[PDB]
Amino acid sequence: HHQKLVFFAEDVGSNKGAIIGLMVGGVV
Amino acid sequence: HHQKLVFFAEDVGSNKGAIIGLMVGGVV
Amino acid sequence: HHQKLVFFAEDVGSNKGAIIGLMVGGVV
Amino acid sequence: HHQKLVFFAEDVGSNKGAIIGLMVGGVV
Amino acid sequence: HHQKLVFFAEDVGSNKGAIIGLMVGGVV
Amino acid sequence: HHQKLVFFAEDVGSNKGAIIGLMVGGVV
Amino acid sequence: HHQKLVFFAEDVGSNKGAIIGLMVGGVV
Amino acid sequence: HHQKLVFFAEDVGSNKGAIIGLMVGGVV
Amino acid sequence: HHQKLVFFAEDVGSNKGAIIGLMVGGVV
Amino acid sequence: HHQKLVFFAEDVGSNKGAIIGLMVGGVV
Amino acid sequence: HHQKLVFFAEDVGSNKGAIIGLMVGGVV
Amino acid sequence: HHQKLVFFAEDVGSNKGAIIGLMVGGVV
Repeated sequence: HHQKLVFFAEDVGSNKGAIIGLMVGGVV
Repeated sequence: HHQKLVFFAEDVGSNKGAIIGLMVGGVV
Repeated sequence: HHQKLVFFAEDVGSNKGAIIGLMVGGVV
Repeated sequence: HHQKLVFFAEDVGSNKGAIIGLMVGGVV
Repeated sequence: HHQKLVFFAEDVGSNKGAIIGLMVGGVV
Repeated sequence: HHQKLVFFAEDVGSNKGAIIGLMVGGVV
Repeated sequence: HHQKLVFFAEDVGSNKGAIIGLMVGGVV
Repeated sequence: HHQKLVFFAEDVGSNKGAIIGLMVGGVV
Repeated sequence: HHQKLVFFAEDVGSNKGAIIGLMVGGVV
Repeated sequence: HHQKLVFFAEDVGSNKGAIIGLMVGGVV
Repeated sequence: HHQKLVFFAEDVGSNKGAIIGLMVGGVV
Repeated sequence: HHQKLVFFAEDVGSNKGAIIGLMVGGVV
């Protein structure tokens, strides 16, 4: 009577990069 | 009576790149 | 009485690239 | 010689709700 | 010599709802 | 010498609802 | 010679809700 | 009494490229 | 010769809610 | 020759709520 | 009467990169 | 009557990189 269950989940809502807000520059 | 279940999920709603908001530049 | 179920899902609503908002430039 | 510039951006790549990965249940 | 510029952007690539991956249930 | 420019953009590539991947159920 | 610039950005890549990974239950 | 079920899903509502909002430039 | 610049940014990559990893329960 | 600059930023990458890792329960 | 269950979850809502708020520069 | 359960979770809401707030520079 063998029985095995496997439940796996990965990479949900993650950020290992860059979320930047505002960038501005130049003579004014 | 062998029995196996496997449930897997991956890459759901994730961002490892860049979400930028505003970019502006130049003489004014 | 062998039995196997496999459920898999991938790449749902994810962004590893760039969602940019506004880009502006040039002399004014 | 009046001059005004306004730059605004909002709601870019954001999640205040729920990104869920896997949901499973029931007798097995 | 009046001058006005206005730049606005909104709701770009955003999710305040639910991105779900897999849903499963029932007797097996 | 009056001058006005207005640039507006809205609702581009956004999801405040539900992107679901797989749904399964029932006796098996 | 009046001059005003205003740059604003808001809600970029944020989550004040719930990102859940795996949910499982039921008799097994 | 062999029995196998396989359920697979992929690439649903995802963006690994760029959703941009507004782009503007040039002398004004 | 009046001159004013204002730069503002808000709510970038923040979580005042709950990021949960795994949830499991039920008789086994 | 009046001149004023204002730079403001708020709520960047913060969590005043709960990031939980694993939750498990039930008879086994 | 063998029985095994395995539940795994990974990379949920994490940031090992850079969430920046405002960036500004240039002569003014 | 062998029985084994394994529950694992990893990388949930963590930041080993840099969350910066405001960056500004240049002659003014």
